[PDB]
Amino acid sequence: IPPLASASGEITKNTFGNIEVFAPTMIPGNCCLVENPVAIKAARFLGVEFAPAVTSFKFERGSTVKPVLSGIVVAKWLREAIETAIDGSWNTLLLKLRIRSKLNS
Amino acid sequence: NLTVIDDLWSMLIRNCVLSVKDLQKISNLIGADQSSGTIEMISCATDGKRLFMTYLDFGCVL
DNA sequence: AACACTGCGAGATA
DNA sequence: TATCTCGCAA
Ligand SMILES: [Ca+2]
Ligand SMILES: [Ca+2]
Repeated sequence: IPPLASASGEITKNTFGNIEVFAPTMIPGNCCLVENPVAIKAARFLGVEFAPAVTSFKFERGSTVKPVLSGIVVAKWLREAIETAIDGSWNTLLLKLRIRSKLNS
Repeated sequence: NLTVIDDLWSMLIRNCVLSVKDLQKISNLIGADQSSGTIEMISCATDGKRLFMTYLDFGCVL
């Protein structure tokens, strides 16, 4: 059982700054895993608290294993924010703009 | 307030009518795999039919 | 079954 | 002499 995310949704991560998530069990109880090529760019764009998810290991040429960062672990209450961020009607697009601005400054 | 609505409507990169390219820019940046033919919201938003969305039409969409 | 990602000198430049 | 490119290393 991994430790829970803080109130602000901060995840506790390993030495490389990632969370290792090889089994559903490994997702914190108050968190969710969002797998998407751009889920990281999204969470960084929202400036919200997340942790990159190492879901497996890619074995590759020369001699070296590589971690597969297939996405993000965020707190549950930020799922739809993230999904909007990765995902983006008129109201949704506008509201995400409104948020992006109340957040940046 | 009107100022708040214009700000919401003035959150692009022109300040002239919301163009198809402008809506595309916003939808592409917030993550949206939307086809060029996936105007939908903006497309339907066009009340007077000039192929763009002016302030009054933006207000009515919101 | 995890290292990082960008600095730094080559030629060339009005 | 100030300015980019751009390969280059890891
Ligand atoms: Ca415009
Ligand atoms: Ca119109």
